[PDB]
Amino acid sequence: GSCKGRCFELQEVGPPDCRCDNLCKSYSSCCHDFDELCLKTARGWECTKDRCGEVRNEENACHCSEDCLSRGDCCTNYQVVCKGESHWVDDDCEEIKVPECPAGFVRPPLIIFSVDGFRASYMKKGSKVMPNIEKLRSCGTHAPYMRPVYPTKTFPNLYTLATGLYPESHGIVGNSMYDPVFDASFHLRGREKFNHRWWGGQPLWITATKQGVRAGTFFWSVSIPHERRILTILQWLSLPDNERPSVYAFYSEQPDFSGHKYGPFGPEMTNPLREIDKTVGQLMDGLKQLRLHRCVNVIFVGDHGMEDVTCDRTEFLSNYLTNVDDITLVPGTLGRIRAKSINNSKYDPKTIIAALTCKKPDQHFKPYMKQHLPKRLHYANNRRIEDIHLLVDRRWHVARKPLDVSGKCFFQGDHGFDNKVNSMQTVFVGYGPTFKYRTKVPPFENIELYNVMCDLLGLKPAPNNGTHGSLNHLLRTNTFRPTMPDEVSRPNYPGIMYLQSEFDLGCTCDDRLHTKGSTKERHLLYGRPAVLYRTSYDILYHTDFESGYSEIFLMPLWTSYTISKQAEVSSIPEHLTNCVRPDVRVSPGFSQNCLAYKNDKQMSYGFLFPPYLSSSPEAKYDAFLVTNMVPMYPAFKRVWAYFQRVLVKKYASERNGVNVISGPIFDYNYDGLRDTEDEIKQYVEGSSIPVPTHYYSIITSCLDFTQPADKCDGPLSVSSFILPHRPDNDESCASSEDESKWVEELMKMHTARVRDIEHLTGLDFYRKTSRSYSEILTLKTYLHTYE
Ligand SMILES: CCc1nc2c(C)cc(N3CCN(CC(=O)N4CC(O)C4)CC3)cn2c1N(C)c1nc(-c2ccc(F)cc2)c(C#N)s1
Ligand SMILES: *[C@@H]1O[C@H](CO)[C@@H](O)[C@H](O)[C@H]1NC(C)=O
Ligand SMILES: [Ca+2]
Ligand code: NA
Ligand SMILES: [Zn+2]
Ligand SMILES: [Zn+2]
Repeated sequence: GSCKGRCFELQEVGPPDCRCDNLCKSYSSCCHDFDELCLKTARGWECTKDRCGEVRNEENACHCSEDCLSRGDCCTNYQVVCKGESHWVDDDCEEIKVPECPAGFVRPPLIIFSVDGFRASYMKKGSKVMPNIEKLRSCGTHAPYMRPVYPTKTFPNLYTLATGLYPESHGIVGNSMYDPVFDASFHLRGREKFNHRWWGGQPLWITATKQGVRAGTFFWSVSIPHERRILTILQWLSLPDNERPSVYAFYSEQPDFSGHKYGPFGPEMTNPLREIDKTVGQLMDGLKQLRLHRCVNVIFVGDHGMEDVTCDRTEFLSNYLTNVDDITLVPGTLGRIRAKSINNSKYDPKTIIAALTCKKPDQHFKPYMKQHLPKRLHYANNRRIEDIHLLVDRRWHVARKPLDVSGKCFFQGDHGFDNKVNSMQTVFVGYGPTFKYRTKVPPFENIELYNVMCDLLGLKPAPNNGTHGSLNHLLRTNTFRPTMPDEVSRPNYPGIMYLQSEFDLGCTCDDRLHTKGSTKERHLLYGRPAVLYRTSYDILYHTDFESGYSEIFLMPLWTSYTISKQAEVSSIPEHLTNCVRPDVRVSPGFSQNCLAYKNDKQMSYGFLFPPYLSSSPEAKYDAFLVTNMVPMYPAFKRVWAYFQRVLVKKYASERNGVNVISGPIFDYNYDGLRDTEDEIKQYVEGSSIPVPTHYYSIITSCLDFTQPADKCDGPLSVSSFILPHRPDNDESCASSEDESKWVEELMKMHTARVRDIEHLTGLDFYRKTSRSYSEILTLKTYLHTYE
């Protein structure tokens, strides 16, 4: 009927009965008077000196009367101009040791101020452009930058913040999407983006509601101005205890729009950032009028950054593919290719990949079968993600035909590139009681934030991709303390059993031995990795390395070893080139056969521990054990040999020694999780030897580089890779030249976290350290970007 006193109501209303909520416009189910009651614009948003001590006029946008505080619907600057109060920004920065909330408040509220396309380097502008945001950043907990998820677009990142999930998990994989099961398209413009079926996981507002914690609107109907959104949140905070929600969200479309139109480094970006700051100023002043400015948790977060991208810097598939009218492309800062129609038979992914692979010297994109995309992107396991994907170089675009892209140039900026690119990095600020005071924190991924916001609201988080405890160093008080998971599979330590005579593996070499002593104290600085799944594996000790050999996979799950700064690098002797010796501690049955590698013309082998960095000539013979070999393509051996021969020593030289934990990964269903035996598709020809899809390497050192890797009492420094086990090096366009030119570039592109490896290996590292477990969780979430 009417929105008499029901403006922006938080309850549900079953059809009919016209609703007056924040989504009534988008479905067009608002009452006739909604606009002339709830969207009042009369006499602006700011109180004036001549409006102070006025009688209540209901038509006014915000009130400047005496009862406005009791009513809880004043203008944000009411007390400042009338009661002679100061702006929140003008006040001296004061530590919030305890939440200062009125009686009735059971928990301190949470305000999420999300800013679309907010570049991390905009904070450099400082108090001159953004005085209010500078105060929040300087006073509360802030990071130099926050890492978004790929693709670095609005919808995937905002819903990643909401759910703590990778876009492939929560299902919003882009602003543009096609689902083959629905046979419908999701777009930035359309009614289909309001359909619930597209949205997966459990966002913060659902988690809160189902645990008895009431939540305000997270979406605002497009035609509700920024000033009204702030006033509506401040009105909700004035509601009684039983009706008042504890979690709110504000979303601004700036400075994205101005970022696209003018560019990141544009002088026209100042005003849009002044505008954002004023909106924040209205909130903080508004909270101060309600006496909630030292009660409420404020998160100032962005979804992504912005890069200099021009229309003249565009690649066209018409200069690669002969028939362009056969494929549908999702163009711009990324590429997703599928068939235009399902009726087409000639459509071959293999031919399209080949045609797009290193054709031009200065090619500004690289084609990938989604399973071959870097694992750190976690962008494959979803039916809305197309098999063919193009990773576009920063500052560049990819279109189907030249006529697709348009005038002189409409856009000078864009986003959606690799999430490790500096220009795509966004902001996080945490102001309030539960957050720390004048505290800088290392950069972290936005996937982690859902866990933190749940902790602020005292909620049990839904199973997500955040490492719970990794952001405990953000908070003054922690409601969750993390615990190491219990080991499921206890290790075996098998002695000498089977004699060289019994081993008929079809092998040859042409040529105590295996004991513990310094093997643990030197080559396990951070303890034995725990196996978190039922499987039979053995602990094998050597003088140079220690490994956890699997009897099911017939190879090590992990191989740990340590190289000092003054460590020697020797060559593989010519008379030990094809040397592969049987391990007396393991049975012939639970061992690889060298015959299988001769039958398989495509598959060679390599060693997890390098013979190159053997302590003595006698110790090098331990490197040629059958329990230290893994199936490897000749193409990959070029990458792995260089790493082991050159780079493993190079790191030890610069990082004053390094501990290396190397091993295989099986992920044929590309879900980023450890494969079971049945899920392995490819084995070595005529054998039960499973072919790893990737090979990982956890390279740990001392943060204080003055101290060596062993005898490091201070914090730890870590870098990790997950190199794809490819039968070719087509990913590397310069693979023709010496390994030094290309191999290192490939590794930095396939950089990874420890958590990424732990998910893919089902292992748990850094179990015996001098560090707190929450500090280790941060070390495990750390990603070396090389930017
Ligand atoms: C481009 C901005 C935007 N536009 C929309 C639109 C049109 C709809 C929309 N949704 C998403 C939620 N969905 C209904 C819903 O409650 N659920 C479907 C799930 O099962 C739970 C459909 C409506 C989110 N939108 C968003 N997003 C992603 C927003 N970000 C947030 C957000 C996310 C995290 C934050 F920390 C703060 C704000 C919003 C919310 N709610 S508004
Ligand atoms: C992300 O979280 C979801 C839900 O817990 C899970 O299904 C998925 O496997 C997780 N991803 C990884 C890489 O662990
Ligand atoms: Ca898997
Ligand atoms: Na090549
Ligand atoms: Zn955005
Ligand atoms: Zn944008």
